[PDB]
Amino acid sequence: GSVVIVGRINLSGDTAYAQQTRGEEGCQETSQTGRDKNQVEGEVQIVSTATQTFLATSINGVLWTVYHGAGTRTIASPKGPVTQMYTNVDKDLVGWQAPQGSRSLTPCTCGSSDLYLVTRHADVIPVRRRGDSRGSLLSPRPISYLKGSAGGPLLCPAGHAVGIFRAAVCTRGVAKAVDFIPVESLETTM
Ligand SMILES: CCc1nc2ccc(OC)cc2nc1O[C@@H]1C[C@@H](C(=O)N[C@]2(C(=O)NS(=O)(=O)C3CC3)C[C@H]2CC)N(C(=O)[C@@H](NC(=O)OC(C)(C)C)C(C)(C)C)C1
Ligand SMILES: [Zn+2]
Repeated sequence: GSVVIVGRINLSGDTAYAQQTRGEEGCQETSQTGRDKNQVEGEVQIVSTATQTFLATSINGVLWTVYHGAGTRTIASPKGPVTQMYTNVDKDLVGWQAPQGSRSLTPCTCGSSDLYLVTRHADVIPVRRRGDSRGSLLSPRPISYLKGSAGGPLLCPAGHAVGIFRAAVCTRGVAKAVDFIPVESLETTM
């Protein structure tokens, strides 16, 4: 089936919170047909397949997510399934054209290393950048807390996109750091 948008992380106000826009039955139906007529809003979408759920983030007019979540699948849209515009298994990255109604993040040009990871539960987690594709959690969390947030963004203090969350760096079940696709690699892929 297609990947289906089932909610979003609302970042528009003073408070970050998840919203569900489609339940599991409707999601299952929409995945089979590839036809999704629901209104899309925001920069960070919660998405699902038949078997998994994760995030997808709009940057530069593309809705980006991880290959390990989406594989080569289409995404459901008001006019039927939409094929990926980008697929890179080596970077664990896919992208589709961004849905009408979505808002896109701007790629960061700040050169700053104080970042913020947004999870599928609308937790905003500070992250110190530690390399091109790594950042440390200021406060370590069990894996559980981050599971299902691949595809979500790392943002700079100004709200620009710095990367897409890919993997957790763990020791005995605790995530001390994160691995992400840097926005420059998105821009190159482009
Ligand atoms: C580089 C990662 C990767 N690349 C892939 C490329 C292609 C591919 O093709 C099949 C598979 C890949 N798998 C991948 O990793 C897989 C997928 C990915 C994962 O689960 N991603 C998350 C997460 O939340 N995932 S998620 O729950 O949302 C899942 C629904 C998407 C964000 C994590 C939250 C806990 N993985 C790790 O994070 C592992 N850690 C990892 O390998 O650490 C390294 C890279 C530092 C060694 C865990 C599970 C031990 C924590 C293993
Ligand atoms: Zn920035």
